[PDB]
Amino acid sequence: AENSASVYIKKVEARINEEIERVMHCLDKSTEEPIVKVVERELISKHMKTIVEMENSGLVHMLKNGKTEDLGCMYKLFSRVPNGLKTMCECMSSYLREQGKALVSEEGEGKNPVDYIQGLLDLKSRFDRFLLESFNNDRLFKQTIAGDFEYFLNLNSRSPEYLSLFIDDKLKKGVKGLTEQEVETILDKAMVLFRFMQEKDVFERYYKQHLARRLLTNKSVSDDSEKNMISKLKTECGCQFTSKLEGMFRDMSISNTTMDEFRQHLQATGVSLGGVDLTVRVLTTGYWPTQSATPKCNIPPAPRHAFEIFRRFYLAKHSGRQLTLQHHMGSADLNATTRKHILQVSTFQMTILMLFNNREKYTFEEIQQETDIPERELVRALQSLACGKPTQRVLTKEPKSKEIENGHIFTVNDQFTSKLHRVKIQTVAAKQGESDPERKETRQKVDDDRKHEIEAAIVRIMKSRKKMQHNVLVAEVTQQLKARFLPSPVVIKKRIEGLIEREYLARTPEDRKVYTYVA
Amino acid sequence: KRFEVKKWNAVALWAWDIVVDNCAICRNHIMDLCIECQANQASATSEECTVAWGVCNHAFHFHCISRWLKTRQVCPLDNREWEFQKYGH
Ligand SMILES: [Zn+2]
Ligand SMILES: [Zn+2]
Ligand SMILES: [Zn+2]
Repeated sequence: AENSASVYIKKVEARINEEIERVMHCLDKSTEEPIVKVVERELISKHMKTIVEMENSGLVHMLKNGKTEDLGCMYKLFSRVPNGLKTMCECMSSYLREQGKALVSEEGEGKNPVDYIQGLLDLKSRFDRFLLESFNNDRLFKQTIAGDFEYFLNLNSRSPEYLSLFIDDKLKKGVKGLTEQEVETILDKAMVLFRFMQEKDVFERYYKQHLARRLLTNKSVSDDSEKNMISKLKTECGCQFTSKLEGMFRDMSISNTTMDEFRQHLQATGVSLGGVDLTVRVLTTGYWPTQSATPKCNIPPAPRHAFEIFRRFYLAKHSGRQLTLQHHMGSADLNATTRKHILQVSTFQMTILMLFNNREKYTFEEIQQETDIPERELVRALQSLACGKPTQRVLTKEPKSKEIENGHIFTVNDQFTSKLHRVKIQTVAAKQGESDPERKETRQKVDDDRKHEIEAAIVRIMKSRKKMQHNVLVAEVTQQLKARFLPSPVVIKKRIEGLIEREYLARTPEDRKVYTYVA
Repeated sequence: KRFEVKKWNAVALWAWDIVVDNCAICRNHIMDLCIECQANQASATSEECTVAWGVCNHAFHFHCISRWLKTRQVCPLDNREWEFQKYGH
């Protein structure tokens, strides 16, 4: 009552020290077991409940401000009395839950995922530093913090997505932390944070999407850190999806071999003035998520000739396969022309600009009637070229408005603000919005991925194992997928009974006594 | 002209022998069920039969290729070992 949790610990430590000194110097030889036991049971066992939680700089406040000496002395004092570390870790976990809920709060739009992941990593590093400095690497504290992280991190389904965005931001360019030591430390911290994370399927899917985004754009991002990333993934994930990652890296390798060989062949042929500079790439459908490779749209004449030459070469010297045309990938360099400044089009504005070159003074009807254009990508490209543009506009209009009309004429502005000859319009890859349609479609995709993965596991494992009666093998199949994602009991229960319609371990429900151990 | 394209950085996609008109295993189609499914609704619960894609870019029904995993699995359209790289067309 006369003090608080700040100076009371030093006073009680001094009291214990003087009591033990007196008992060892002024009394008999041993004289200490019952004395120290009863002293502890009176002081610590009574002050433990109230001095760490009530108020006025107890345990939570002395940890929030970052008092290392207070934490160290509390750990060294409460370690003598049993059930002290238990409530210490309980209060620490309660504070961790409160901080996480204050940090993982979803109510409110306009949060930066990279900043959120950076703050979470900073909190984790601060707690680890406090543990190392005060708790002397106690196993109980580490277990409690690991459990607390597992408990509060999986509140929102977008946490692995935000981690993937953060790692993409750190990997795209090492502007912050030019040297390699801090990069290595931050990567180690990131993988440590990912260690206490569930739902690895969405994490891998978004990491692969980020790989596709960063490898199908301007190259020479790091050129060395990919090996470090794959090495860390091997030591963290294993050999489940890392092999496919290096496989799509080999796909990139095959692609660049194709670029150089096609350049050589175009030099050999050199028929039309459409292949001045070709940077074509060749990828496989299985590795990269290019299943939506059918935007059927018109191509500008020089790109038309280039694509025709490439297709003829690929059908002549690479027989046995056919190519598919698409527009939702790649880029281009448009040489405009007082100086000759070269623009940049990401294969979205090429058709509209080519139509403008053929005839100016067009509108929405002109670019929607004689071009065979899709719906959503048309709107996105039109908005990128016209709406929300800074003072470097390359496609202006007379009806200045936010919403898109039908009868609006398109013009072009000089905009000499570009100080170089290579000016690009990077309207794509804007602030991470993660809209509802894309989130829903990727959630459906990952749900189907899990639904096929569980079937693959059950047909790969149960062929060499025993049979189940009611719920025997489901425990094993969930344990094998414990480190992957949630067991989802209802989903697996509904899916295991769908294979009974045909052969290959039909798993008859009525005849569940024995299962068909055949093929 | 006012705007002339200098460089183009397209990406080309390709497949080995998917045969959209026919599953090389079942010879019905790349879509529209398989030999062991027949009726589309029956008792299917959203028709779990999907299209399986391997590292060898060959496409069959997931049911078509699941029956071949028991015996030799060498992707009989080539010598590559069959994998599971994509589900759904
Ligand atoms: Zn088939
Ligand atoms: Zn089927
Ligand atoms: Zn094959």
